[PDB]
Amino acid sequence: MEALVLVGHGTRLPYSKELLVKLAEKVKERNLFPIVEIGLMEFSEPTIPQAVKKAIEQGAKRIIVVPVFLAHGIHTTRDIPRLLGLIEDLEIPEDVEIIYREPIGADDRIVDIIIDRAFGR
Amino acid sequence: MEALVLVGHGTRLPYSKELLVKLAEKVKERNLFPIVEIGLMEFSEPTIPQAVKKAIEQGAKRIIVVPVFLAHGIHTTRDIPRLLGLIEDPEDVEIIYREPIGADDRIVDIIIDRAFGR
Ligand code: NI
Ligand code: NI
Repeated sequence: MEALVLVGHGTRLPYSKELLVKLAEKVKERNLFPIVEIGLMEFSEPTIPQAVKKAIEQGAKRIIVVPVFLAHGIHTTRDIPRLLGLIEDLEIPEDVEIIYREPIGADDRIVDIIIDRAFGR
Repeated sequence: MEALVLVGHGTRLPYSKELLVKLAEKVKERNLFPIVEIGLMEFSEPTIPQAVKKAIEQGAKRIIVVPVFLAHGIHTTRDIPRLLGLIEDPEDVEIIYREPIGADDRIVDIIIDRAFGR
């Protein structure tokens, strides 16, 4: 009844999509949501509309959209909210609700990661 | 003698630089490096060359550059390595260019928090 949709920037190089695919695989391993999907804003498929439509098709009535972005920017304030129909400019049903979440940000766990990377781990 | 340089994409909006500033401040609180600096690839100052120069001027001989990017892309494979002189097109100082964030189990943890509004 609820879906997690991870959305990323998307690049000409495949690394951005590969990242979202691995993250989605890890989320699915946690057994938290019946439905998990990825969408890329640009350059790659699935697109964000395709991901949300796929979640709706599988029976989700609550669509939790998480922007896999480090910081806010024009894509998280404008482009993605527009694709989701949350701001003026994908048909979302009446009984479906989009829950648009916050990006990663300066999380203490990002600091942990950065220190590992700094030491080659 | 060693510096941590965090580099980010940089945006017209201030949020990208503000992120890097907050991360560097948190790193400095860990008391791991003598010298900590940020640089933005585009749109903002400090630029990446400016960040590395400040680290060198403060006495660093080992400059660890960490790309605060989620995934590899043209900026981490070409643009930033070029700005760092690691590819075609510094002193007895050594640049150590590290890997981006990637699909870390801790990113999964963060994402789950964000999914639930935490
Ligand atoms: Ni962009
Ligand atoms: Ni770019």
